[PDB]
Amino acid sequence: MKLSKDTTALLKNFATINSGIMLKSGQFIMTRAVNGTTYAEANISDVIDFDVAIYDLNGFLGILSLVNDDAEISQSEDGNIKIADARSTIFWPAADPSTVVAPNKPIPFPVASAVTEIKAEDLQQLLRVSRGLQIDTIAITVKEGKIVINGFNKVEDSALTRVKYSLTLGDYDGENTFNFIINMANMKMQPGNYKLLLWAKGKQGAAKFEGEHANYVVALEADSTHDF
Amino acid sequence: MKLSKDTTALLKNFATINSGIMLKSGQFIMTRAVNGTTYAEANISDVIDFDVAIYDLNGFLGILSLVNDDAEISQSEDGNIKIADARSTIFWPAADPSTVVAPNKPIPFPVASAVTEIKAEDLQQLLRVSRGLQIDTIAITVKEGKIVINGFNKVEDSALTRVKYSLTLGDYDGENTFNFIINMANMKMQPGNYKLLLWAKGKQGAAKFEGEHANYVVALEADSTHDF
Amino acid sequence: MKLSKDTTALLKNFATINSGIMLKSGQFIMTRAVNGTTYAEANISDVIDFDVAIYDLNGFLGILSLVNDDAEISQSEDGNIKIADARSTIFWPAADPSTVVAPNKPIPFPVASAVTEIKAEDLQQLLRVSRGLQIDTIAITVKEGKIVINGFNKVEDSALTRVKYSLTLGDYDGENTFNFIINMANMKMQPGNYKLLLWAKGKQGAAKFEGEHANYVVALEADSTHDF
Amino acid sequence: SLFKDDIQLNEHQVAWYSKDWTAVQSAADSFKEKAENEFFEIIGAINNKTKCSIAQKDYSKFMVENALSQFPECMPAVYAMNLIGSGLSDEAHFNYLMAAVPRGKRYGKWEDSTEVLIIKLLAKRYQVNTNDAINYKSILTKNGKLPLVLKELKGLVTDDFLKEVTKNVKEQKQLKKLALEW
Amino acid sequence: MITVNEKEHILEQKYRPSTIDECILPAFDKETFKSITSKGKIPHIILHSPSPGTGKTTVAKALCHDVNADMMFVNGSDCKIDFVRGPLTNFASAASFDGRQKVIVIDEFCRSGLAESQRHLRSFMEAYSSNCSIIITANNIDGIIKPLQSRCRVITFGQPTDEDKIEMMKQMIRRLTEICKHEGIAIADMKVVAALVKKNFPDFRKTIGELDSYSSKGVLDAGILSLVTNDRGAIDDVLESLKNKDVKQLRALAPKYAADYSWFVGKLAEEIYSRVTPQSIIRMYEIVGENNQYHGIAANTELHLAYLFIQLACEMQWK
DNA sequence: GCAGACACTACGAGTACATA
DNA sequence: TTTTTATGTACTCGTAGTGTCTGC
Ligand SMILES: Nc1ncnc2c1ncn2[C@@H]1O[C@H](COP(=O)(O)OP(=O)(O)O)[C@@H](O)[C@H]1O
Ligand SMILES: [Mg+2]
Repeated sequence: MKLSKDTTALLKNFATINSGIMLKSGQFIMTRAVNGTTYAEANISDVIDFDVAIYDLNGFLGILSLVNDDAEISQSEDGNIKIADARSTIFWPAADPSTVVAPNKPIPFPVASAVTEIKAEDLQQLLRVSRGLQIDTIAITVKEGKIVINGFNKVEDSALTRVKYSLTLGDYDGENTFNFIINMANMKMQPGNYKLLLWAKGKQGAAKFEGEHANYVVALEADSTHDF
Repeated sequence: MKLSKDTTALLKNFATINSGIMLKSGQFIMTRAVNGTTYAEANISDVIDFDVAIYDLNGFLGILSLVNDDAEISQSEDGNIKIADARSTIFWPAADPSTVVAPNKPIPFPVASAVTEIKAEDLQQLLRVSRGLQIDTIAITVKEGKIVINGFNKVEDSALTRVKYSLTLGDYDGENTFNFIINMANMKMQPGNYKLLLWAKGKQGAAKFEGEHANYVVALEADSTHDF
Repeated sequence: MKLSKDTTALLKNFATINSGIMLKSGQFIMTRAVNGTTYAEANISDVIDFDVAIYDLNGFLGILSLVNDDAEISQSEDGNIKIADARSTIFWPAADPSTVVAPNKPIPFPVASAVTEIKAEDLQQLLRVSRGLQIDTIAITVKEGKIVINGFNKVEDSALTRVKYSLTLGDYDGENTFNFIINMANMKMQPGNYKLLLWAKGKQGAAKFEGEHANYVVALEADSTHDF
Repeated sequence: SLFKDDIQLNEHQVAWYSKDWTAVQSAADSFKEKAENEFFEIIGAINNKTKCSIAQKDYSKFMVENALSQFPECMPAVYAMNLIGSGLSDEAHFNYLMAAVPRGKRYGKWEDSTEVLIIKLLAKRYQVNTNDAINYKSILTKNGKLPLVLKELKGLVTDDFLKEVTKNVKEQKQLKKLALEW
Repeated sequence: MITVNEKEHILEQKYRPSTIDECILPAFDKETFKSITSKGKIPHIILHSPSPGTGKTTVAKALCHDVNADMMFVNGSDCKIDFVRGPLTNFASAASFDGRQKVIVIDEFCRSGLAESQRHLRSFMEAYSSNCSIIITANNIDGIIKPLQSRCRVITFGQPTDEDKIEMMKQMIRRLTEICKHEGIAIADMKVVAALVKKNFPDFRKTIGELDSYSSKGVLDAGILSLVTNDRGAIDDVLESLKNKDVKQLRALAPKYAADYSWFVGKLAEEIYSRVTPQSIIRMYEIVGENNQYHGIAANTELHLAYLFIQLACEMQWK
């Protein structure tokens, strides 16, 4: 019931999406931002044996970085979370699950309207250039028959007219023309190769990132234009 | 008198207990809390010459943080404290010894009613867990032969019901039962090893921390219980 | 027109002069310091295809440091700056010409009223202690026949009359004595000592360099003692 | 150097075209005009029957009443607002005083530093009140050397203590005023 | 004939004017905008009116659209200091390859503690005003530091002349007609729209909204007219019973407002100040303020509130 | 094997508010 | 023709010092 450092690294990522988390027993974890903005699901290497809801996941792991990694976690008779160390013990209070906005069931992502496949280092460079060019919102669309991502500076761009980047990704074999806008603040996924699934029907839409262990559903923007 | 790095750091610690300090001729420095809850003493390697009272010990160490290590701290022919640098020279006004509440009464600790020792990294982990877990009061009792320190949330927990942290510090020998509650606020020792001395008889008591250089004697909270 | 590491390093250095050195077509680069108190000029390896204005060069090179070194830098189709990489394409905005100040003319070097030099590996050791022992304005004068450099901390020395660090560099074949007093906030050289060439007129009086990489100019100070 | 016969842009342009923001900070301060503020002119509107229409102006029953506290002819309404004006609307407070003050034509205006430092310094030392502190000095000016107790209290004249009474520029001519007391 | 933003659903912005000529302004101001657009470059303009919904942000956007300007719209509340030095300068120093005038609209700029960012903007207008211009839309004009008004052309909205008001309301009565035509609202009585425009005038956003709230039936019959002309109440029954000295209704309305005493006493003072004579203004605030002073000291709060009603009836000389 | 740079906190300042 | 007094609370902003993370 100890938590490996890659699992906790994934947990500290989920804390960026939602300040809390509701995790039941098993190997599957998930969370969704309160403002329905992002949703992450992932199966991991450790096994949770008991349902527990954590009101402050950020502070939980920040405290869990103070005991040795061999720390045995458990549900104490003190009905909270017991962090047994070599000498010390941390009784982190379990929270009432009603106070943690969490997906009551995993979001079954619909059939993708368009499929591409971002690379991990391509995603890495995209974050580096955004922090340098103040890129706040990006758009994934078609350019000369290929699926590309284009970032803007919605602060200075407003209308989103002046392109500031173009990560040419895959090729598009369909006939549809789409302009899906994602907010960079909702790019809460950890770096890693992702199969990008796009869906949009009418005035709805969402993007899914299938990972080697962690999946992420990030929301599209109000101005996303498509012909699906 | 010359003020080295280890001694100024001690004065930076003693400033936290009392806004100033009174120090008379010798190598023994001592300060007490204004309310009388935390007494600190220290024999040092730097020898001071005259007797002086500093009202603004915090500001005194800040002004000293511009002079080179050769800092000549001398008495002014009128009475003040001049600080001679390699080039520059500063004048600081000294204060009356009755302005600074001095301990004045270094009566020795009695007989240790209970004895253990807390490691440097064990105090470190206690102070770092409390920073993340909001622990305001700790109680030192016995559990299954070994004595432990338990941290609570006095505000979030009236009569110290639910533990939030527990650190074991070795086993107790005599057949006594007690629970000395110390306020985390009035606990101002610097990092390091401290042989923990605990004295309490009847309705009076105190906790003494024996560091390799200095000593810290804090008071125990009134709620504490013991059968000594 | 890919930029090499030598060019980017001189550009990075030229950024410490002007907030955004505009460059012209060719292989010559020059940057008048915002107001008009420092100048820099250099020839370098890479050919310039287009004369553009740059606004924030430091961030521009910081964006360049995110793509490959052999990234083909082109002038964008809409008149900006395209940085073609392997998969990406960074569109750095071109600046308005009236919003940044560049040399109207690459400043002709007058006939040197005096000629000297520094060293070969003393610059790195000269400016190290110069910044270390808080000295602002620096002076250049003849002493023992040789011309030397020796400045004063104009902070604690508004009247220029002290001494901090001397440097013997070589004898002065000329037969006339002077003393110029350049502001420290004007000098910012790359590694390797260069040639120091002095000049002075009535109510003027520059002072410049010639280098293996670049030539650097500074300003007059009205109250400078001139002999020419 | 300066390129002599080129146009020199204004200091705003100089500071703005340079990522040196401390000079840009000096550029914005050039328009501070904080000395050119407003403050009241509602009292004048109260005793002139002018369309004050306060709303956004800083209304202080504490102040607006205490200003009419100097003029005894306005004191009947001030005595009422002292009594029952507590918990009365600000807009109602100005509106009551509109039809309550007699005639207008706004008028004039409404205990020294070096004494008031000693009075407040003796008060903090002996932990006494203003009244007691005031009497302490007055008896000490007459008897056993007040000059001696001035020296006893030269160490606790901090700048936080000083500036608390009369900021302006005096707390520096007062800081090292009681310096020379040894 | 009216510009619609067919993705809005909210009426009050679905039919937001696009150009100056679609806006409803006083003739001189409307002419002064059409001339400002004709001259090519926009000056520094402060558009202000304490009464909201008069045309500020619309005209600010309409000037940028008429000129076809590279408009940078910004919420004046997020216009902090690191913003004026940041994305504002980056935009002002961008290359205008397009030739269109760069204009920055700072919407809702008048704010409390934005003083340092405000003076920075003034000093910014001595450097980059060569390139770009700034349109400010504010409610309180004073929230704007004096240096900015000194530089900017201050056009005060919502303060129309009588003849300008008459024509403006008539234009607005035709606008709400063209709204009801395009939305599907039946105008059974034209005096509804006239009373809609007139009741809440200078705020054009609010009067369009009121039409939406009164479109709940899909038709504007005279019943809706009786709604708009119904002057509502708040505490109209107590004021009415106080003017009539009706001791019976004061006796029965005291238990109505003894629940929220502190609000009612404050609302009562607000209402009587308009309805009562000036020599009674003295006795009014004295009777009320004393009654509120002893509120809570009085054992029976309901009877104490009736005490206020009896005290006012006897002492108030009514209008 | 640490620096850099973003990220975080604390604090002075200024602001607005409700009391006596 | 004038320009200020106390205590306690909550919020925003700016900047500056400190903390955690990353390079061709
Ligand atoms: N002068 C006007 N002419 C026409 N419509 C207006 C006018 N003023 C406001 N409106 C209506 O109000 C909305 C715009 O309000 P606006 O004036 O931009 O806000 P503010 O005045 O508070 O800045 C628009 O949807 C528009 O329909
Ligand atoms: Mg608006």
